[PDB]
Amino acid sequence: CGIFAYLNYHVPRTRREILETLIKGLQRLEYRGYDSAGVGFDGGNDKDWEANACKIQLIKKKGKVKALDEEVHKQQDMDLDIEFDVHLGIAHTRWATHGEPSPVNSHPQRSDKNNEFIVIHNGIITNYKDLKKFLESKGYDFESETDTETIAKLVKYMYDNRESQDTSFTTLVERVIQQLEGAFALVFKSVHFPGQAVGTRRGSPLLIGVRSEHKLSTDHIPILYTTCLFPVEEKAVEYYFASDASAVIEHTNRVIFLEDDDVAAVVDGRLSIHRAVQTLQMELQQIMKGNFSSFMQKEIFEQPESVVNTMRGRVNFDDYTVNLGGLKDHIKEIQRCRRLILIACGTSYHAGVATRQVLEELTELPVMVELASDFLDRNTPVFRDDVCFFLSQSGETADTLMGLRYCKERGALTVGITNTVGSSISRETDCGVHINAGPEIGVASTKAYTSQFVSLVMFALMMCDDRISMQERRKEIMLGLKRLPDLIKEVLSMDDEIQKLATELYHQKSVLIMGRGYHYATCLEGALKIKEITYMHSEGILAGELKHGPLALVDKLMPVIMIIMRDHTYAKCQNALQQVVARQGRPVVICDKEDTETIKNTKRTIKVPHSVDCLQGILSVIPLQLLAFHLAVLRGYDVDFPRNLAKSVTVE
Amino acid sequence: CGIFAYLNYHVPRTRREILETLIKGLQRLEYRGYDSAGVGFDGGNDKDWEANACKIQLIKKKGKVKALDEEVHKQQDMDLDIEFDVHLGIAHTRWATHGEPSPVNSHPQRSDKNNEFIVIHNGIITNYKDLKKFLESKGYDFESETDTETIAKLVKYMYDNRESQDTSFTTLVERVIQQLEGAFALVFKSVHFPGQAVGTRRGSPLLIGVRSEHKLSTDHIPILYRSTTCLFPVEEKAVEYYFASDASAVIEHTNRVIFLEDDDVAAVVDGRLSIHRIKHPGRAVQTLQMELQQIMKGNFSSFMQKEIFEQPESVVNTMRGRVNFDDYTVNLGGLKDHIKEIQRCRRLILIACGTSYHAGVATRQVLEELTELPVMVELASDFLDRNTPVFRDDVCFFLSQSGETADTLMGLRYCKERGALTVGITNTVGSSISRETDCGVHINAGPEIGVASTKAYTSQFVSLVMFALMMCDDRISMQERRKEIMLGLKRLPDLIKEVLSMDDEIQKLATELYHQKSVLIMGRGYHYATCLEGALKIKEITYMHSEGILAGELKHGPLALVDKLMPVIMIIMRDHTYAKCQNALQQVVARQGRPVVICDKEDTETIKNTKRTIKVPHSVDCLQGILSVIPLQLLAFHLAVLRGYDVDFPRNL
Ligand SMILES: CC(=O)N[C@H]1[C@@H](OP(=O)(O)OP(=O)(O)OC[C@H]2O[C@@H](n3ccc(=O)[nH]c3=O)[C@H](O)[C@@H]2O)O[C@H](CO)[C@@H](O)[C@@H]1O
Ligand SMILES: CC(=O)N[C@H]1[C@@H](OP(=O)(O)OP(=O)(O)OC[C@H]2O[C@@H](n3ccc(=O)[nH]c3=O)[C@H](O)[C@@H]2O)O[C@H](CO)[C@@H](O)[C@@H]1O
Ligand SMILES: O=C[C@H](O)[C@@H](O)[C@H](O)[C@H](O)COP(=O)(O)O
Ligand SMILES: O=C[C@H](O)[C@@H](O)[C@H](O)[C@H](O)COP(=O)(O)O
Ligand SMILES: N[C@@H](CCC(=O)O)C(=O)O
Ligand SMILES: [Mg+2]
Ligand SMILES: [Mg+2]
Repeated sequence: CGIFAYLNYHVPRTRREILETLIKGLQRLEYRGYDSAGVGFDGGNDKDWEANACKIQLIKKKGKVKALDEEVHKQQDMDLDIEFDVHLGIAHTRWATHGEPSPVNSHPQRSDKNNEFIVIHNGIITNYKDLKKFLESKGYDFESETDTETIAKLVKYMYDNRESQDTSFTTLVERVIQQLEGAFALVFKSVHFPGQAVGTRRGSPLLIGVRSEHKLSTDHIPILYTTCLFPVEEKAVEYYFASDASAVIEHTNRVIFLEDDDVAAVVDGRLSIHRAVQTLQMELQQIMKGNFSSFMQKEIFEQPESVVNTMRGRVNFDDYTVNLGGLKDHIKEIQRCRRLILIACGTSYHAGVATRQVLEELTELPVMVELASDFLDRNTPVFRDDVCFFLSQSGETADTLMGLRYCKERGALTVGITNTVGSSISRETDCGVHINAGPEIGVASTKAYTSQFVSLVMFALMMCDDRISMQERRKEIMLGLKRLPDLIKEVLSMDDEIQKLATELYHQKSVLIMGRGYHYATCLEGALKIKEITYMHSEGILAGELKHGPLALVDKLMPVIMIIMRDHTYAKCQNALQQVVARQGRPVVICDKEDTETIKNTKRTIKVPHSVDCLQGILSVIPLQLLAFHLAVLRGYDVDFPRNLAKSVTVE
Repeated sequence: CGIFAYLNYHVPRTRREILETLIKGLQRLEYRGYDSAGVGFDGGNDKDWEANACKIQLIKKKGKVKALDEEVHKQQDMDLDIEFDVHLGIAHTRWATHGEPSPVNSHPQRSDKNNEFIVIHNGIITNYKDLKKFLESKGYDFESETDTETIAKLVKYMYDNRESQDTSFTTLVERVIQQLEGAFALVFKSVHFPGQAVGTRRGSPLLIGVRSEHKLSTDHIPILYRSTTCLFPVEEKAVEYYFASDASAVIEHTNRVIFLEDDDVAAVVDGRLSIHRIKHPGRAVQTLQMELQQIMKGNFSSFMQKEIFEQPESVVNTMRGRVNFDDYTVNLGGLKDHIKEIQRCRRLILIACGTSYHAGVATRQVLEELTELPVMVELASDFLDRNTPVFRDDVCFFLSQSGETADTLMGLRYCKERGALTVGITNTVGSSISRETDCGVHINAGPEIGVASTKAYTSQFVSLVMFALMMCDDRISMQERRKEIMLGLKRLPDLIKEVLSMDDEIQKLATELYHQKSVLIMGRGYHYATCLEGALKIKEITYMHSEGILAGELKHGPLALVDKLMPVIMIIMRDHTYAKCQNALQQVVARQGRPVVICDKEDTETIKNTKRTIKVPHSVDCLQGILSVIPLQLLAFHLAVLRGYDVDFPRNL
């Protein structure tokens, strides 16, 4: 679910320049949802733009944004030549987790057949049923099955029952949000208020970009209960409502990050907040594929760089020092606690499984790793002396965020491992670490996993920096981190060999990925990737659990991938490999280069370079990232837009 | 794999009766799986015994015990009518390890071409290579590739180099086991020690059954290190001994058994049983509650079917004497002397493998609710790999039907080394995990003969719930919750019968999935364990790719598998996760999924919007897992039957 609108005040833009800016913004947000899309702009074909703000046009269509960009064009009624000196256009791409992704269920919604109020909504209204009944009794007919329509039919109810003839648009929206429950990020547009936009939020992101060749009046809009942000001397200004910074960085790097219950409004081209204007620390290059055919491919092959950015200014190899600035004012108190709890979903949960063993080694504390959804279902006991970690690339996952607030209520020290500054999880955690992996566009997490991995390793290195007995072990790990980027490059150089393997598996229905110890997480994450983008039925199986049932599923026809690395479980893994073979299995073994024994007795082997036992998981998962990528291409699927879902689960 | 020996001392038995007893003992051990079998007994057709105590005869063969019995009666020269006042017969079923299924590689293994010594073995001699090379250098020729044969040749070497002409049979075996490495359960017989038996074990179970119409000298055999010291009939000599690697082969003759422990050397000399060690303590003669009827299929065509459909009975057996529905009290006898110390611990760790681990997942939430302590559930193999931190105030539970699973046992010893309180949840009296735990509960589900865990899972479930009810018996705020749970247990056996009465509905579902290669089983909360266990059963029994998926994880990736062709089974019960499960259902249907829903009998909302629905009755939320897993037990059973599979035949090792 993404939001984008374009308000050009006294900046002449033709109807083709605004429609091509609305679509260009949705593409920046398409990875957050691509089941449907829509736009809402001014209609009418009058040369004088002032005689057209009373007619609203909605173009919504099923499919990605490319299905909408083609529905906007080749229209016989919309003349794409009218010059608009003041105009407001709202757009929205939708992740349809329920119901059909039909044009009626897409946004912007409408309050009536004449489109007096259209709204784009991100989130859920937890009481849209009671609001739908109240509105149906007063004489409002509903058309869609979404919860967003109860916001459009309600802003018109506050307008049809206003006390004065000139009630500000803010007042109409302020009365609506007072009847809306749950979370929402809204951007309204009405014919009665031509050119005026209103942007309120509550538990959902929403920022306002600004671009103007003229000086701005202030650099800190004062909240209300010498006041508005507007260009000095002249009126030319361009605003960019958006639920993300990627859709705004392309045009400007001056945004206003609203807060919960802040009702922003642009009236006569002046932005006022009812109830900061900072620069963005992002470059446009960070959200571009570059020379890669897909964001996922880029983000996999850039892992040597993102790993380095994660350690930048934090790891000093000349003296073997680890300093995480985000934990400077808390590391001492974290060490007085008695238990570590890692809470996350999906791939972020796998990062905790991947580092659980080393955290237990270097901190000597119990480490519990919990899936957020199940953590909440069970009402897990949490205590004042627990340290609870929350791994979230987006920093907005609903279940992970609920676990955070759950633990905070019980007095635990909360730590965030996030990749999005200013995100809910990052803000509401007591402390934490920004993994500095850069924007992740592909739906499937690749560099986020390995960067979370490295981040939790550095934390462990801090927790034992005062133990004489562990000094040697710390050097081993840190030397491994120094060599890790180049070893990742060595793994990426086997891309062709991985692609060849994919041609031998793309036709199969299932594949079992097996590992243990440090590589339990590897086979779980690999099985998840193959599920998500190739749609093969891949399942991770703890190697030690084969003999207890799952081994019965193995025969000469069942594809099997095993991970056998040079650590303390090598012998146990060799035993599991012998089991798979005795059952007639013909497995592909991800093993170490020097592992001559395995390489000789196995036809298909992916030989990764050696590393420290607690870092090898980073090198063993990358082949599975690549394998899923190639399998998806062979089966004819888009690796950046897998089916049935999108990126970041910000609604439960 | 299977060991059985029968020693009649001054209990006259004919050679026919002896051989029938040996064969009958192996039939109780066939369910373990085997490829070869054989027997060893006194040869010679001279009227009156004793003169026949120098001609040990062997009859071994490759195949089933049936073929062995047929062979036993195909011996022309053999006279089956000779009466024996004293006689020892040993017998064995083999699971080939070091050698191919063959007659020569079958047990018993002999020490020479005249059968001066014979031995039956369960286990592996790791250092048999060095031993074989040594014996050959001393002039001992081998005839088989078995590691067992080294045991037979070595005991004769010790005999050929004995210091005195009257060194005991025990002393010889003591010297043999000092050279063996690995695991072994052994029974020895020799012409030089007629009528005597020596049994010893290390890392493999071995028990002795005893029967006599006369008073026995004791019920606690004292250990003798290197007469009130041994077991025997007091006023008369008549007695019968039964060595066995599993009580199923003894219970029909006697329920008085002695469980041997590692490095024990049990010897029967002049009809008297003593136990020696090299290192007061003693071994107890105890009474098993087991009955022959419990290891028979009865009218069921398979043990899997029996143990699924008898779960109303086994659940009652788990609760018998432990629950009182009048005053709402739970008393687990095995925890009387430890419950108060457990309540002073600060964390629960459940450690297990496979379905036993699922039992922990299935009861984690209620344990957290009623104990209010953190509850960690760990897979034993991974628990060991990570060197999981364990502390003195941890209470560690070990769930194991057999009580012998290697990784669960090693986890038990891991936690004992760190001073943790260890608690066993087991279904095998005398098992390693049952003995070595400080305390525990025998779930009393009866022997599990089927390949897959069916009643053991549900009996472990009920047992852990009963323990949770003990932990909170002093909390006023929880009295009502305890009553709700206990009235649910009261109703539980009848609710199971209700679920089993839907068997016809499960077969229709088995038909729908007959040709399918995958199936996703989705649930959350109390039914996360249900999905995992159902997915394992269908993997183990049906050999199709069934996978359990936590419903709350669908939107994080796995939902990409849903389409119009992927079979899906969703579990939607009426507990606090109901709305979230409905959410997951809408997510699946939106992506062209057409799932079969296991739901509550009176969930009219979902029954009407879903084509096929398995409608189980309602129970307390923390018990529904027992009712919702049974349809998945039956689904796995019927699918395998439709595909021609033998549900009592293990496909893996
Ligand atoms: C956002 C920011 O300006 N970071 C600066 C900080 O990085 P530095 O690495 O020192 O700290 P982080 O960027 O990781 O986190 C910034 C602050 O947000 C908090 N936090 C972070 C993540 C989370 O999930 N929860 C949470 O509470 C941290 O505790 C910390 O107080 O010093 C560096 C200089 O050495 C600068 O290069 C970085 O620009
Ligand atoms: C084995 C035995 O004779 N149990 C008797 C016991 O049952 P009862 O129910 O009282 O106790 P259990 O059978 O569960 O366990 C027996 C003993 O073994 C210990 N133990 C058991 C399982 C385990 O995994 N770890 C462990 O240490 C128990 O702590 C206990 O000391 O009294 C009942 C009479 O009321 C009898 O019907 C049972 O025959
Ligand atoms: O490849 C799968 C995705 O990366 C997915 O598993 C993701 O990790 C979660 O849906 C939310 O995780 P975040 O909170 O870290 O975004
Ligand atoms: O159907 C599952 C199998 O029965 C198996 O998974 C079982 O649960 C354990 O692997 C055996 O160990 P225990 O005997 O200790 O339960
Ligand atoms: N290791 C012995 C005995 C195996 C067993 O049946 O336990 C063999 O292979 O002959
Ligand atoms: Mg913070
Ligand atoms: Mg005990």
